[PDB]
Amino acid sequence: GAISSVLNDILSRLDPPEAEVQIDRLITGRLQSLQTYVTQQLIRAAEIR
Amino acid sequence: DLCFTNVYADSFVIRGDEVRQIAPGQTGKIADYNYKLPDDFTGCVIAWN
Amino acid sequence: VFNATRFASVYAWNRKRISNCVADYSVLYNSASFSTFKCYGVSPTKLN
Repeated sequence: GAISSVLNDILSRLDPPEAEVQIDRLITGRLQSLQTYVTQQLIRAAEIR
Repeated sequence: DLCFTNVYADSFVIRGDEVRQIAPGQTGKIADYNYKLPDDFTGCVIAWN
Repeated sequence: VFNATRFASVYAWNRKRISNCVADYSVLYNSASFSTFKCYGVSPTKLN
C-alpha cells in the first residue's frame, strides 16, 4: 500500500514526516512476511524431529 | 486536569497567511529561515489580529 | 511557461513538455513570487 518498495526512492523523494507514513507500511508488511516464515519452519522442524 | 513540568511561551508576529507554517513539520519562508517547530511538537497555539 | 505573456483556459490547458535539460528548481521554490507551492507525491527540496 505504499508509493514504492525501495526505501531510497522514499527517502530521496519525500520528507521525513511524510516518509514515516510510507515506511511504516513496508515494516508492518515485511514483519508479517518473517513471522509467517519462522512460524512455518517451526512446524517443519517438528516433522523433521 | 493534566499538567506538565515546564512550558516556554513564545511571542512574535507574522502575516495572516503565514500562520499555516506554524505547525509541526512545515516548509516555506518562516519554517526554513525564521521560526521552526519539531515534527514531534506538543502544545497549543493561539493568535489574534 | 512561468513568465509567459499568455496562458490558456481550463477548457483546454497548455501541456508544455520538457526534456533533455537541467531543471534548476531553486529559482522556483525559493522565489518570493508564488502564493502556493504544494508538492504532493514528492518533497519540494529533494527535487534539485
